[PDB]
Amino acid sequence: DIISVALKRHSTKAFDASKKLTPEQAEQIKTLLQYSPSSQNSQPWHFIVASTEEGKARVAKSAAGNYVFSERKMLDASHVVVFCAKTAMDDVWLKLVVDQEDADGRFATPEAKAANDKGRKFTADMHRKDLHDDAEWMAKQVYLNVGNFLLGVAALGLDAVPIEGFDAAILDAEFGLKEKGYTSLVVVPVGHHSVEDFNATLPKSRLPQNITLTEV
Amino acid sequence: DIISVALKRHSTKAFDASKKLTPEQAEQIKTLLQYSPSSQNSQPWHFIVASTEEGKARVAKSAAGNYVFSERKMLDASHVVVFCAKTAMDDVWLKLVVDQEDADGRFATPEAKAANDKGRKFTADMHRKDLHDDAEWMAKQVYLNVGNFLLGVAALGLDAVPIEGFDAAILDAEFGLKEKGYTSLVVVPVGHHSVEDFNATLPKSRLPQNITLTEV
Ligand SMILES: Cc1cc2nc3c(=O)[nH]c(=O)nc-3n(C[C@H](O)[C@H](O)[C@H](O)COP(=O)(O)O)c2cc1C
Ligand SMILES: Cc1cc2nc3c(=O)[nH]c(=O)nc-3n(C[C@H](O)[C@H](O)[C@H](O)COP(=O)(O)O)c2cc1C
Repeated sequence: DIISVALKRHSTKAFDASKKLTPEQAEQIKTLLQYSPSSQNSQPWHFIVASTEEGKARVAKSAAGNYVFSERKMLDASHVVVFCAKTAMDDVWLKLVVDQEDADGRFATPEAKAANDKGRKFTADMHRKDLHDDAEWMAKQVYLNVGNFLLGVAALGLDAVPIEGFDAAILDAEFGLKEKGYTSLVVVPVGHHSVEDFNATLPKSRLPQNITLTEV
Repeated sequence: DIISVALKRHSTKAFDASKKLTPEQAEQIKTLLQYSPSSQNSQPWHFIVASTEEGKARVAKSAAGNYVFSERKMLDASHVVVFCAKTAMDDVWLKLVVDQEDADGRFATPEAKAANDKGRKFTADMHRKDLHDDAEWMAKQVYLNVGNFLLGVAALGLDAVPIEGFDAAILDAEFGLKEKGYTSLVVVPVGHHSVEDFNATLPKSRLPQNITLTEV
């Protein structure tokens, strides 16, 4: 029951480092990252999946200064996903996407492929050339991916925590992201919570719908 | 299982106007909106859930003329959700959130409540004063909610499509959002697809993980 999943999931504050994802689960989480929807299927993202001691430690360099409380979550979880956005939308990426759709069998005719490409270029250009908000627009798609991911990992019976509390400059530098064309946005440790996870037992809290939700 | 859901769900291109959500389903989609996570539990959002014909017509006004194909989808779906972000994170809202957390029993002591409020204020202030990205930060939380929602509604057996193809200035004006401190970001019609939904039977397409995903 997905509503049950949504109501029971929580942000894990402490992970049991001994409780790893199964091999299948580790593939499932990668599938969830890949299959998120995004505007124009633009998929403007890269993921770093850290599963080794060394790899997790590299990500954990970002939990410095104001962000030290994030460090243990990054080290102790089984798998840690760094969600990254492209820093600019380029035509090469646009072509990549449409060619992949063609390879996958989405276009019956050259005309259909060309109309798809034109539409995607129009939208991408509106953001980059006119609104000058392509970096934000791409970042929004990445956050959508995060939302899909958190629900999906809960539905697999896995714990996770989304983290904005990290130093993206440190994380980008550690992985050479800027030169590759990406920037780190959200870190999501995934695994199984320990008995020290005080948030596992605390009540969920949300604003009432009478504040947030209008029916018409 | 949730991976089946992720692999089978799609953006619906055409809705069967006769197929309405059940009352239970209409409550469930509200539950999904409310229970999404967000940075600091800041919940910087408002939802407009249009289920009457008049209501849906008000939302569909935003697509008139320039977003014709969008317009039809918003009219035909059972329930149409407008995802809105706050335009500023005011201290009233910060207090609302922490007081709600208190009401729900998340704090053992006044000290714990005060530390929570201080933390949230610090984050909000960093975005507003230093990063100059508070509107974007809130908008990102709203996109995360959308991601959660799309997977959740698919897992309920419902069809949907996320839509950026609408005129947010028009939608904002129609509902007086600017003065209320909100702006429209994404519209999500929800219901059941019709036989005209050509996308229901097309293969999904995503870039290969060898492009988008690095393991370490
Ligand atoms: C984008 C995002 C960033 C977050 N950053 C952090 C963080 O740095 N550290 C942390 O412990 N919790 C973090 N949280 C967890 C939130 O506090 C949490 O989602 C919210 O209080 C709702 O509780 P729940 O996730 O248990 O439903 C983050 C949440 C989101 C969605
Ligand atoms: C934020 C967002 C905005 C979108 N806007 C539109 C839109 O205005 N019209 C439309 O037909 N599809 C829209 N799409 C659907 C995407 O094209 C679709 O998600 C993508 O091609 C992946 O296909 P799937 O959703 O079937 O998995 C949007 C998707 C997202 C995530």
